[PDB]
Amino acid sequence: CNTDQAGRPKCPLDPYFIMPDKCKCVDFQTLKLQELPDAVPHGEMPRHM
Amino acid sequence: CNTDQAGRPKCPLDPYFIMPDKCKCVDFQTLKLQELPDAVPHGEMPRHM
Amino acid sequence: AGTVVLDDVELREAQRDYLDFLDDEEDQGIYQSKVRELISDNQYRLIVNVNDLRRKNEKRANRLLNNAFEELVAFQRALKDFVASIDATYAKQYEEFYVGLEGSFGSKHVSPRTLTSCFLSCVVCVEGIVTKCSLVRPKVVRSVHYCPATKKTIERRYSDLTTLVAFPSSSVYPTKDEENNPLETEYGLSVYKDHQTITIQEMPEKAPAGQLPRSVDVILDDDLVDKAKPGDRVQVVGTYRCLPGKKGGYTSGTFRTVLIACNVKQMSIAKIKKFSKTRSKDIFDQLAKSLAPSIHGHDYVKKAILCLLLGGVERDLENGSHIRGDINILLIGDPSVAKSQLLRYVLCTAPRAIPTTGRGSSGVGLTAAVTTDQETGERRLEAGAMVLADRGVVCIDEFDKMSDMDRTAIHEVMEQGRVTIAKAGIHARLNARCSVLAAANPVYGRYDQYKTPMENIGLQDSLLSRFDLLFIMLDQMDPEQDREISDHVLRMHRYRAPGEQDGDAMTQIYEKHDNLLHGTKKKKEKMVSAAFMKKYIHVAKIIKPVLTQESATYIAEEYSRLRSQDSMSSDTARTSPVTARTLETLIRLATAHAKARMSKTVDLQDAEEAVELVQYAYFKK
Amino acid sequence: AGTVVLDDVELREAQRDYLDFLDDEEDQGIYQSKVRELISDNQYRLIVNVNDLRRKNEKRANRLLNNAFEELVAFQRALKDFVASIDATYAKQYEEFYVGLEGSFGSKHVSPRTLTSCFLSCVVCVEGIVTKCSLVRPKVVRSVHYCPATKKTIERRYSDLTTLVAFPSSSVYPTKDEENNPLETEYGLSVYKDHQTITIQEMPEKAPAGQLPRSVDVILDDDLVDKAKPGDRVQVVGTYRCLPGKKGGYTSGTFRTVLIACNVKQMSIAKIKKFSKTRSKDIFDQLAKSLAPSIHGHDYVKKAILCLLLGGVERDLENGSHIRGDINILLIGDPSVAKSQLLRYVLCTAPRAIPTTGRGSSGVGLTAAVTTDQETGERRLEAGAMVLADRGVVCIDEFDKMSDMDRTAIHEVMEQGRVTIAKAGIHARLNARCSVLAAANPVYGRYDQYKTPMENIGLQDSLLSRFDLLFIMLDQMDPEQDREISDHVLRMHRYRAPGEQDGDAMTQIYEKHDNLLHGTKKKKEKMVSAAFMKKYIHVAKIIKPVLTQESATYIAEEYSRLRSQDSMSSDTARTSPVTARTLETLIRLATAHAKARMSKTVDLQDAEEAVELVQYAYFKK
DNA sequence: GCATGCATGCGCATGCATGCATAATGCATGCATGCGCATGCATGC
DNA sequence: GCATGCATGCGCATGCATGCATTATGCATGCATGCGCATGCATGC
Ligand SMILES: Nc1ncnc2c1ncn2[C@@H]1O[C@H](COP(=O)(O)OP(=O)(O)O)[C@@H](O)[C@H]1O
Ligand SMILES: Nc1ncnc2c1ncn2[C@@H]1O[C@H](COP(=O)(O)OP(=O)(O)O)[C@@H](O)[C@H]1O
Ligand SMILES: [Mg+2]
Ligand SMILES: [Mg+2]
Repeated sequence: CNTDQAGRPKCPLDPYFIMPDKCKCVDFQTLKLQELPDAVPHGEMPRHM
Repeated sequence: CNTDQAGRPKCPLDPYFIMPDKCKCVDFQTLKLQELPDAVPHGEMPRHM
Repeated sequence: AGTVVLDDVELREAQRDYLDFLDDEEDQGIYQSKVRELISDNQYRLIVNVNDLRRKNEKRANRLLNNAFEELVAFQRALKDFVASIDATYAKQYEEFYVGLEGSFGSKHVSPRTLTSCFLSCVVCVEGIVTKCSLVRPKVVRSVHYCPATKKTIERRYSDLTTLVAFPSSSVYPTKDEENNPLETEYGLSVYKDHQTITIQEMPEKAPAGQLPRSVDVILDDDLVDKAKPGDRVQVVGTYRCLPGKKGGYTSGTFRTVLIACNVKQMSIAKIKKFSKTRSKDIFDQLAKSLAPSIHGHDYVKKAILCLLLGGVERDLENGSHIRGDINILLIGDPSVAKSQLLRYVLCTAPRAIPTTGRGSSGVGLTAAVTTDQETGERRLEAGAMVLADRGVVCIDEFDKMSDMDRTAIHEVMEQGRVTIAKAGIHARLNARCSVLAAANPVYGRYDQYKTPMENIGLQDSLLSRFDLLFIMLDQMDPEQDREISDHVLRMHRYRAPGEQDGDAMTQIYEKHDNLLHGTKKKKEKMVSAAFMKKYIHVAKIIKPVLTQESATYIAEEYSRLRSQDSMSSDTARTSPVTARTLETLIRLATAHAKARMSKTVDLQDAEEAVELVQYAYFKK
Repeated sequence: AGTVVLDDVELREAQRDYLDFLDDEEDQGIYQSKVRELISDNQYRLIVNVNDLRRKNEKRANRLLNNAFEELVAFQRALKDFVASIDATYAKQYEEFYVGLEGSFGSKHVSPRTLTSCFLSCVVCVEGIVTKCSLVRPKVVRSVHYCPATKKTIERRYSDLTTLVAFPSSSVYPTKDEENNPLETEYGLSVYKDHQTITIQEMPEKAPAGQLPRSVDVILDDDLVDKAKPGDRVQVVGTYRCLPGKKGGYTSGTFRTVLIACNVKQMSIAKIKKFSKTRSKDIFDQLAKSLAPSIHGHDYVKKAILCLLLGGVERDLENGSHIRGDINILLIGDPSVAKSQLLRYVLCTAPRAIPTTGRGSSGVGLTAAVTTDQETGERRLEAGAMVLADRGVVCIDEFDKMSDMDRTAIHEVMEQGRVTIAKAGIHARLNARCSVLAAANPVYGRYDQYKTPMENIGLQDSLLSRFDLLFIMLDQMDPEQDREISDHVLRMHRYRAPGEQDGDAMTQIYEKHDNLLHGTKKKKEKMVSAAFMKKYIHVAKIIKPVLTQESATYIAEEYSRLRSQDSMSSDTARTSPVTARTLETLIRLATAHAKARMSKTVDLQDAEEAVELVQYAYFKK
């Protein structure tokens, strides 16, 4: 805890909590992509990303 | 802190404070004692306790 | 914490604005009577139209839609103030009251697929179906303890979701005294509130074809615990918030989003008395005639459908015996006689109507099933189509294609109206009182005139006895009848909705006369409006008639006459056998006709109409 | 913290007991008028006799003496309740009121040497002297802040010694808003209370000879800030508690014990009117005669001592000029003429009396001194004997042994009544208005009759002019006078206190007649009781007489007559020179006599008495 | 009616995000008091 | 009056009880889903 406190007693260890109602949020998505069948080498399993 | 707390969050490190109004007290004194002048060896400084 | 706030312009002004909003003294507002109704009914929440608020105060509506929590707190404070004002005694029972929301939200009307982070911390509306529900669980709010060693009682207050973020100092259950004397919990004096969690999915009818569905999770508080069930179509209005994860050092930065419900909705006198008392017989006459202008002729089928809509009377006795009161009909006809149109119209008009074709649903999906819950290992019951349609209508198109086992299963519903279910570990008797419509094609594609109806129908006598009525429809190619049919069809085709420009792409008791939908000749008569028809049908269904002594002997003598005429009917064949169920059918149709005209007792005319229907349906040339 | 208490038998019963204790309706109690006086005087604490409580309710007194804090809390709650009951408006000003204690504590009456851990957490009484004091400092109780960015004001409450143990969560000063907007402290709206610390030592008179002293530390709260000063003898009643050390891991197990004060004490009409109005001259006649039965004869010295007790009148003018009003006397006599007995009696009777012999106190310890405080580096003033005795009496035995410089220092006090002090960094004028008694032996051991008094006294004319009166006492060995002296001395010796068995080891205006202390002949007259004498002396000292025109010319003419008779007095020598101070002395003695008999103006008889005194004292055969 | 197909159904393994448990030592500061110094006061002769 | 004694007084060093400052990593648990198995239902011929 980064507060100047002289004479006062001090904060304990690991005193921080995340406030959810005071945060900025954005959309998030994950996709799975496969190699084109037109370009997959003969006799080889397709790769993913 | 020796309390069983499951589901509850836990106490921080070094959480204990001494309660002064709930203690038993007794009298205390310190004394200084010197060797008897009747038995101090000749030419020697007296010892203390 | 000794920190307090002395002044806050925004909160005080918002509270004042809501105080002026809910006054209803110099205005035509109704909320005062709403509050009085709430006091009368011991309920503790209010529903307020959003559009009304926007009309009265647009800025407050904008702020409430954009910012939810603080404005909702101000609403609740204002409710507490006015409940105290009107009756301070009642406000003592409950800690704080709550606010519901209603009206057209407009842009915020959002599908489960289109909910995004842009709507976070705002009030949103969502339409979906319910898929998962959980058991009701209590939650502690105020705890009370007693110390036998020192004869002292203490109380602790809990507030977890009242504040946005909670700390380890709170939510601690006390067990020991200041001098380590044990404390005894006293569950009677504590306070608990119920809690439930449900899941909502986007309806398959609305989701894009071929794509996986998306769902939202909802928390139901103490009041709204029992308002939802799985497999139900609902609309939920509430806040959309983030979920605080428990304490940790390293965070990935992804929250969980949960919708906290505030409103849950299941989507759905003088005139009646005068009309009934004046018309009597003309009531059912016009109702049969004005059943569906889109369908031509077939007065008997319209009468039978009306009898289904009104129905019989359920009766119970001392010994626990049950007597059926529902009616059942089967229609068989040539193609293009508009059987499916009739089924669709009954689906639209009836309150609880479910369509289930022949092979669309199997025997398991019709009645019910038992499934072993993997989460707990217990056995649970899942209701089928017929159990959901309690005191309702099930429509079965292409009834002939249904398998034998499904019909044997339907026997239990058709005879007694109950379903018995059993598997080792659980057994139950579920209620399934229902009425059935069915349409089946003839076996030869087209109905053969020369052959007797038994060969054409191809159904056993037991199943035929299960049904109350059988009807046969034919497409006779009379030139004048064809002319009438063509006139009617093309009149309906050329019609256009009023108020719509030509060439564009895409309540009074009696309906206003129309030049095309009715015709010039029909000016001497009128048709009944749909809304009044539904209201009258509901009122008639409520009414409970009684059978008279005059008609009982008459009906019994006619039943004996029919069972003797069994030998007299030599020129024509019989569609259905005459069993003991025929007498109950007679009484049921008599009571349905007595329901049609609001009265107190069953008369002879209803018996005569029932007997005419029976004579027409049971024999054919 | 949401923890609350619902029932507590002991606390509720104790509060009820105090409620019944402070009712005073069916009893002769006075506390109601005490509360009304407190409301009138705007004070906010009460003092209650412990013996009274024990008489009314012994169990409550026992519990209060054995357990202090909880019982004191109950007292304060009961005071709040009754102050609200009598006048709820006044109780709004102050948060909580306080209780003082008074009466004979008995066993708990404890010296600073005999305070032990056995009396911890109890209420104790202690008698001591004050040695160290600290500056008054404010302490925050309620804090108020304002945010210019958001135009919102907040308030925080502090409670440190209200609770036994404090935690780091409290006692935190807020400086930033929830969104880091700076806050501006507003000192006007906050609440502060004063705080002081003092130290008390066991009095050297009570401590065992040759042993080091022991001391206690006391904390003075907001009300009792200015009630104590260094060098003062006080009695303190209060709680004896331990001091909580600040947080740490390893503790030695030794607490600090501090006494928290609750009460601090500085240890110390018709009859008067009738007696004065009836007696007039007989007032001072009897007061002079009944000054001290233990001392035989010497009417003039008794009159002079009475004049000191009554004193003159202090006067001030427009230009800021000051005129002295005190009297000063010097007695010179042979050994065993009871000068020291007179000094001791004046010490006992006078309210503010301090004895300071010749070489017992030096010039620095008489007036004042300046010391550099090592703690701060500033300069502080320490008052001497004469500054402490403001408007009081200083007795100087063996006045002849005093050094010259001390007498030059005493000049400033004797002339103007003020002390001027200066050292680089500080300078002050302290008030030292005072009266002096002095007794000095003759230079030759015994007063020589033939030599003039100037040779015997051996003092300069300036110092003699500083004194108002000079008296010479002799031991004449007349057989009848010796017989009278022996009679008086042996009568006093044989006397025994009534109520004490013989052989054992060790208010009416007029005193009851005694066979031995007064004698058979003195039955026709009586002596005045000491208590009434003190009351009358105080009342007379209050009264402010005025000089009349009749006596001013008379006194001036007699002063001129004396200064001319300076040539006429050929048969006798003069003890003291006649200067301008003699006229002021005449007026002062006249005003003192006018004080003796309660009136409004100075008359001729007082002037005549003053002149008789002057004539007797100023010349001798 | 008997022979066959088969959509439903159940129990135990691993993989992966969140969540849970642990836990004295060294260095700094103010109070008490010795030791050298110069001023100044008081006391003799 | 001048020569001497001396109780008071002040500033900077050390010794000793209290008091102050510091501070991520490793291991465990429940949710999702594959793989082998036996029962049972439904569908032909
Ligand atoms: N009596 C009638 N009145 C109006 N339209 C009719 C009538 N009979 C048949 N039709 C028309 O013929 C079509 C029959 O279709 P449908 O109801 O599916 O026949 P079915 O149910 O016998 O297969 C309908 O679109 C309807 O418009
Ligand atoms: N006038 C008197 N009356 C009574 N007692 C006297 C008188 N004069 C002297 N004494 C006695 O003589 C003693 C004188 O002692 P003290 O007062 O010390 O004398 P001084 O003060 O003169 O030295 C006292 O104890 C007192 O009892
Ligand atoms: Mg059809
Ligand atoms: Mg004496």
